[PDB]
Amino acid sequence: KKASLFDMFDF
Amino acid sequence: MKLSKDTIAILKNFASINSGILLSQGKFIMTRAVNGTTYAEANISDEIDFDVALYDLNSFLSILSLVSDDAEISMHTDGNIKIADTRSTVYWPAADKSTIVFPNKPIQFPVASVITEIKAEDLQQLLRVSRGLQIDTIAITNKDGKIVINGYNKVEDSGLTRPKYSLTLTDYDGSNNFNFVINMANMKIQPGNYKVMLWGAGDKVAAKFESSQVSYVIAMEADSTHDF
Amino acid sequence: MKLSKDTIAILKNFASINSGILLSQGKFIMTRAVNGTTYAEANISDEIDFDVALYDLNSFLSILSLVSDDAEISMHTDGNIKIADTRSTVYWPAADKSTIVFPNKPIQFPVASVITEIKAEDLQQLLRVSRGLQIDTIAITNKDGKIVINGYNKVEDSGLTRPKYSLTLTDYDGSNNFNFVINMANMKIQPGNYKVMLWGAGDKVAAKFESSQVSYVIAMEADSTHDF
Amino acid sequence: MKLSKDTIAILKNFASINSGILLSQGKFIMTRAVNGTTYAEANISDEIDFDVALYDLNSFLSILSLVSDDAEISMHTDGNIKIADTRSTVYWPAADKSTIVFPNKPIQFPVASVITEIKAEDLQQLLRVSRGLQIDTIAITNKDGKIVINGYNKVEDSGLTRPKYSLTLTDYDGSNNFNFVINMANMKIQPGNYKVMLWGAGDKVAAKFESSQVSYVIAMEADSTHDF
Repeated sequence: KKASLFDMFDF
Repeated sequence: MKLSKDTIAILKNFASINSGILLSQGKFIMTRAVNGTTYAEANISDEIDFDVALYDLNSFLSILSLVSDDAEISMHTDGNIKIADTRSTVYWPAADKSTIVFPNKPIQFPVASVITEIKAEDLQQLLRVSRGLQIDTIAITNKDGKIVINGYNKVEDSGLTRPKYSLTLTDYDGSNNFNFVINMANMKIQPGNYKVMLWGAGDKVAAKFESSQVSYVIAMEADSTHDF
Repeated sequence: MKLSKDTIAILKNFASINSGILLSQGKFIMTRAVNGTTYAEANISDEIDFDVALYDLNSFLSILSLVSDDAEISMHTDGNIKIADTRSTVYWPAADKSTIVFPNKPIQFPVASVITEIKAEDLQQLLRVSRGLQIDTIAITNKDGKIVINGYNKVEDSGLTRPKYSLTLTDYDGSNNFNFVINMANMKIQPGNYKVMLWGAGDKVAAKFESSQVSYVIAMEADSTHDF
Repeated sequence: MKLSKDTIAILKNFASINSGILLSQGKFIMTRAVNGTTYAEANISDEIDFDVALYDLNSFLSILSLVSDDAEISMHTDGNIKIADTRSTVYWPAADKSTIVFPNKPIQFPVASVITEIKAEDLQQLLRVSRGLQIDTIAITNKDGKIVINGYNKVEDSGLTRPKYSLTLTDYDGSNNFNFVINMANMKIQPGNYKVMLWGAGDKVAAKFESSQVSYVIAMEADSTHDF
């Protein structure tokens, strides 16, 4: 549930 | 290398998203919070002529205020940082990349599902308030042809059903429905007018705030809902 | 309704005597400390158009500076407070009277036993200097054809015989004698020139500070002595 | 007796060198650090008309700011201090000499070894940066025909070999070689332009900073080196 950019983006 | 007030400002902001940062040759800077929620990037006027990592970005910037405005910043014979003033020299430690967190490549935001905007003044009121009313979450949504932001306190109102604040943005000529939830803790945006781009694809939700200076990319909460 | 800076200011002082308050329809406001040693009442220019009780008065007033100066305050459909702004809406919790302490009726100060005055600048100094000299109680007594204030630190001078500070007020010729003790902690008086009315009647001693804006009624300690 | 904004300012400074102080009838004030580290003296324009000792020189100085600017300071009938004007009076304890440490006679700096100077602007940066760089030990030395000051964090740098800050001073057209080490903790100098006299004779090393206002005499550390 943790909102985390690493769940959508490559950086 | 030189750093102007403007550059020093945007960096000071970046300091609040991440205490450290890694400067790379060019006129581009970026960063990302350790918790991996916020991403920040901006194009600056000053050219960075050497690659270096800072462990304490905020403290460094404060030391800059203690020296001339044209002070030259450079890599010193020992590997650390040399801030050349008029009659003096200040030295600062160059961090070891392993002691800070940083992005390897920038973020490529996808084409937005919805596009709106928020003016400097509204943004400021939103932030100021939120701290007063203890607003830990906000939800951007479409209501009667318009985009509005509803602020809640998820701790007591887990259903984001009872709004404590409510700001009306732009018109929405689309035909979808969505309730994008953003945790206020991640709203470390510097003041200014921003173009707002919300994106939705299954469980994947993310917002992008973009001004003429900086751009922020924020992961949105699981509470979100949309039919894109 | 609406609330000008002036109104807001007094309520902010009021907020320091009691964290909460009950607003009643009219152009009159009042508050009283939780321990009942201090009461304050004032007539405001702004007209209150509905009865509401606030739990955190100071936090509420703060929320107002974040909105329009003409912003409209009203009773919302859900029973809470709605602050209507230009492009936004701020909501605030209406408290349940039982969670706050308020007066049922205002105080009717008996006729003054002795009457004196203190100028905005002497009161300011008396407050600043008291915090300095560890003063926690004072005594207003007659002495050499004058009414004077003696500052004492009841901690080490519980008899109040070693004054650390002394301020001469007004001339006096009356045939009475008195040493009215007031607990400095109850002196939450906002700046200004006040007409002081002291009153004694047996074991009942009370002081009232009046200005063109507010009025404070204060209970005096039992140490007090008078032949009225 | 009356003390001006400028005299009070010097005394506020001396207050940092020693919490207490002994005032002597004249226009000359001086203080010693309890542990003989730092010594300071200055001539003021205000005339002290009675000898008195103060235990808490700083708090006394705050108290003065709450009173009329002309208010007279005098020896009260009980042996204590009395600060009054036409309206109020402030009393303050007169100290007993055995409770405070003070110089019995002033220090004389008969001879010097090297003479330089430091401008107000430069001094201020030396302290500000020292605060930000955790510099606790500076060292004054000749270098390429110039007197320079290197700031060091003795704790993380036992032998003072990796300067954190460095300031240039006047040209050194001399023969001798020297590295006078001063403990930053002893540089409680007020802002201004100072003339610097450094003296070396065997293991005896001391420095003297003098401005048009005040004059300090400091003891230098055993790490110092010179061939005078």
